[PDB]
Amino acid sequence: PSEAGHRLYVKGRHLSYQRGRRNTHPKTSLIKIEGVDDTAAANFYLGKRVAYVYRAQKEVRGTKIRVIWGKITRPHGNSGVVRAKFTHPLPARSFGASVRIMLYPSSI
Amino acid sequence: MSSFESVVVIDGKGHLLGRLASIVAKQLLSGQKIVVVRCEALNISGEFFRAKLKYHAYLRKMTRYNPTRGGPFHFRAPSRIFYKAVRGMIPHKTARGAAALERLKVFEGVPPPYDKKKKMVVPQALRVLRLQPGRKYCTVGRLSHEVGWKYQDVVARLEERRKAKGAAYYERKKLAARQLSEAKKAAAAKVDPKVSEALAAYGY
Amino acid sequence: MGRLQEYQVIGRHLPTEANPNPALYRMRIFAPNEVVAKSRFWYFLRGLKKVKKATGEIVSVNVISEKHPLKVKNFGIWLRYDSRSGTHNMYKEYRETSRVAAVEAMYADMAARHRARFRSIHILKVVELEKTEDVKRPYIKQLVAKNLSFPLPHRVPKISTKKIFSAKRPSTFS
Amino acid sequence: AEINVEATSWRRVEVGRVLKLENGSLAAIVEIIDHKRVLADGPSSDPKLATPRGIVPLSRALLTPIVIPKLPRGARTGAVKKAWEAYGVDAKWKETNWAKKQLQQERRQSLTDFDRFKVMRLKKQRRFEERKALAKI
Amino acid sequence: AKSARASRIKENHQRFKKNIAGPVEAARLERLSAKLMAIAQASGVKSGKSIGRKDSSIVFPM
Amino acid sequence: MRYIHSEETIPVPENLKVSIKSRLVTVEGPRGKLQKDLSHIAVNFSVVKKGVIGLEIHHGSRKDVAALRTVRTIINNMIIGVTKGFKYKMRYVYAHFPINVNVEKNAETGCYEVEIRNFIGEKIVRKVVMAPGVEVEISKAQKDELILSGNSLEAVSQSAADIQQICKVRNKDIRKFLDGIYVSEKGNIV
Amino acid sequence: GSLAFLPRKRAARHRGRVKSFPKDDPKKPVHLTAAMGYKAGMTTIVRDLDRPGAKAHKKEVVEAVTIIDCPPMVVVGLVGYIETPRG
Amino acid sequence: AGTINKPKKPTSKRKTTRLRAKISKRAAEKKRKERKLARKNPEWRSKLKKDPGIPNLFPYKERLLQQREEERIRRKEEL
RNA sequence: AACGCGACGAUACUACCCGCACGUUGUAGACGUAUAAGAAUAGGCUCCGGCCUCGUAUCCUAGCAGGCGAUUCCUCCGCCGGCCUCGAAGUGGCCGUCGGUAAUUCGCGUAUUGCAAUUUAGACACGCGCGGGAUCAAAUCCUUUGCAGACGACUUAGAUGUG
Repeated sequence: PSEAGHRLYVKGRHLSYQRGRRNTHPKTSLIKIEGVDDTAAANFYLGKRVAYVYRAQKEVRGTKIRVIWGKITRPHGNSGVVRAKFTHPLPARSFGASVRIMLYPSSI
Repeated sequence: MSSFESVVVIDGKGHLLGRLASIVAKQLLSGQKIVVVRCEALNISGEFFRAKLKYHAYLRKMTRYNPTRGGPFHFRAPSRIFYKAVRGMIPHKTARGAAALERLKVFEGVPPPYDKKKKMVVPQALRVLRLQPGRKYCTVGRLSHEVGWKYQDVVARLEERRKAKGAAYYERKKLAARQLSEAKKAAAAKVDPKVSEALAAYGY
Repeated sequence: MGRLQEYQVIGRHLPTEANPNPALYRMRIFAPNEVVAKSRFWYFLRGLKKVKKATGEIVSVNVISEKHPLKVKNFGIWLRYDSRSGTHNMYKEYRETSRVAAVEAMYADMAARHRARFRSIHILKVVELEKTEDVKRPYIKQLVAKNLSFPLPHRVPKISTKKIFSAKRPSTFS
Repeated sequence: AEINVEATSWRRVEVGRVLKLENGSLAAIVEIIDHKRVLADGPSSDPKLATPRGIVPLSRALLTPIVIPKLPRGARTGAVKKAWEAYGVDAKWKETNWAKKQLQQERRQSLTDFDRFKVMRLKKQRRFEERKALAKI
Repeated sequence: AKSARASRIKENHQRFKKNIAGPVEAARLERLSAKLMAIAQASGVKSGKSIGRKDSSIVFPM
Repeated sequence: MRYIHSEETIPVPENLKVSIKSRLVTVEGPRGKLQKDLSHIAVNFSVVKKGVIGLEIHHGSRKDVAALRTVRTIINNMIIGVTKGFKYKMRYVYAHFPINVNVEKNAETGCYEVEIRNFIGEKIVRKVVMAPGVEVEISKAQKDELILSGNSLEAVSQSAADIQQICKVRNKDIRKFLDGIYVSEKGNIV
Repeated sequence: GSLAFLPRKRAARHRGRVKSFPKDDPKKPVHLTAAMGYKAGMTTIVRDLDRPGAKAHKKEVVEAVTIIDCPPMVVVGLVGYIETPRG
Repeated sequence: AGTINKPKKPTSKRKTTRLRAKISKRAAEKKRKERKLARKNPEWRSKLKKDPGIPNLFPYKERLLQQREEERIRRKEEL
């Protein structure tokens, strides 16, 4: 009985698109990494895989879970928020929804 | 340090109403569920009659043709005063804004589900850390009682029952801590020599 | 205001056939950089004297550094500022470590207390009070008291602004 | 006449009071500039506890329970260093609770992945004896 | 004239309620309660003395 | 101007016991015990010598320093109350209708009650309930005199004011109608 | 008209609810508060008035009274309420 | 006054843009009239202005006045 | 409040309750979703020794996604009962039975998913199935009533009866 965890990823939250006062740009998203509070801490996560895991209705090829893959591109602001670019823009209904930030490609 | 939790139960005592609401609103839009307890113990800066003057001016604003529908529904409970502040801080006329409000819960006192949970505090909204020592402040419970809130005494009695049970729990709590220290002392002389400095060298 | 250094600016009128070897005036100017230091030289000279930039020449710009930037000193500043009523004399005292520190505090203090701007203030004299008994202002006089020692009641702790939620109520005693 | 007062016992900023900065370094107050700033100097031989002579704001500092007894006002680096070594500020600071907590933090940060596994295994063995003792009482 | 919610009228009514109306209504209540008294008098888990459980929400579903 | 230090002193006599918590002051004396909460004022309390209480404030303004003067006299008044006490003497005067004053002590709530009758011939009975710890007696030394004494100056003075206000003439001439109950002398019991 | 009775709609029920029982303190003896009856009609009475200070004092007055038929009520249950922050 | 219990109509601080242009035109018009009136200037203007001099609370007024006095004398004898 | 809530009565099928078997079922979004004193902030906590900037803390945390057999251990976890306790929008404690259980140390097994591809794994609700227990209901139309009424609505009465 291991009674332990299996988490190899850092938790994140999809806050919003890259936006101005009025105009929003779905191509780039903003992610809040848990425990990341400054730009120095965010620099560790640039270039890391980020996957949005959600559930669907129809089983396509053995699962109902679909994944959208992206990367952490650059830090946003001064509060540890990062910018992410995915294969497709996130559904925009996933504002405030969990994302997975993987530890690869690693350089440590 | 930006941790994510199932629900953060905030002890509303000693908090400035607006500053707590702004922080609560940002967390709700980010996707975090918030429960605020003891809204009657919240604080509003400035003198009391200024808070009373604002609410009476709020009572002025009423729809002329039909007060039943459309008009500003004035809520006298302390939690709904806090909820009004949070609602004005959230785009409640959107689907995203309504979903954010579903992550919020406000109460008078500490209902029995939450009287056994850990109440967090928001330092940025704490009155003792924010207000200049000479300035005046007022309590939301006092303003609510003066505008029509009917349940000030009932909430007060339930707090007395709640804190009496807390006294018994703390007496039990101190007994366990005393027993833990004694057990720790007895084991420390029997566990091992070699293990001891290994923990100490590692900081544990 | 900003970050300032004392500047020794020596300038002269351009030598003509009738007047070779001109007067070589000098001023001490508090400016953020050398570009501003020369501008204030010609602005002040245009008022005082009849020498303009076109017929002028900057001989030298030098930085005056404080001799002892580790000794606590009391400074007295005699300044004139103009308001909606007119131009007023005021004498004020600043306890600092350098003259530039004293002048920077003066600009902040005049802006806070009288809404006076940089373009409105003329610094007529900054002097180190060589000894106590030269301190006239009670706020400086209390700092030069014998055996000064005070507590720091109601000290608000520094909590990271990104640490939204705290488990314990903070204390304001140390 | 009986008077019993329990109000507060603060630590006073005064000449000779050594204060702790955020860097973990120490500095003794040499002169009080105003109610918000002081002039300090840390002559400790330890590079971690050393502080260059200069102005330190009191918001950025913390008052330690150590006071050099008769430090002269305006004393320069040579005079302050003589009092620092004579009083033994480094030895007294190392015995303080603040330094012990800071040392504990430093050891825990330097832990590697293998050390965390060892800490967990060694703590469980310690916990096993603690649980047996608590069972008796 | 003095309104029905005048402070002075309330004070006078309070004295009347305490010094005249009170004793009369107290005597009436004693007689009425006596008549209703006459009519009426005419293991914890297994016994119910231990009050146990019979047979939208307030918390978020975990 | 943010004065760095300002302090005051309250000497205590030998027969007192000043127990002061955070800012709750309790003074026990031969006459009794007084208590008062002054947590609304930022003040640091201390013992400077054997029998003098020191109160100081650090980094305050003129408003904050001046507040120490009020605290000094308030605690001093509680010291006087437990040692010497306070006494207020009232005289009631009339032209034609003699004022009837009745003083009784009731068991419930333990407070003295002063009942006034025949004020300018009025049929209303005016009842004033004294503050707790305030004793009222009719002196058999002067005619139409009411003695009001206790341990708290505020309770004694306020209760004397309550009697004066209730017996106030209305819709008449102040220059012609002189009836009423007035405070005559103020001082200490001892 | 009066705006205190403004929603001049039909009553939601034919019976009518008390909406307020007198305030309770434990010192008085145990008693009931309300009862039901059926309206029968009106009739005229003659009363020997004993109103000190009235013009009809020590005189006979004719008044209109209403009769309510009141068969005894049967107690068939018991209900308990608790105080909440919501009433 | 019973303002707390029964407050009256608020005084709006929301600026209407009609006033703002009207408020800016008057500021421009008033500034022009000052410049025109200062041009007519039937009033005497002098060269040397009333210098208030060194403040009395300046601790070194002795040395500065002695400095100024000897500055005048040395310049006078040199010229 | 016709999209606020509570208590109670009777609920025919459907499936009302219980157990487990899954769902190519829905979820503004599990992945250790761990952590109850009260009160003051010009003071407080204590085991009465002392302690308090600091939750960068405490607990839990190893094993084919966590096997099998030992060595060794009375530590922790879970289900059922019995006694009680929890009502502000209702639960936890104690005892007993049974089941599991690295605190120490081993033996056997892991390969091949081929150099990464959400590590499809939680909770609630809903539905489909068995096998055990349980129940045999109402409302409306209709006729009637006038305490009601523009029409609906409403107060009534229609099963043997004071109809």
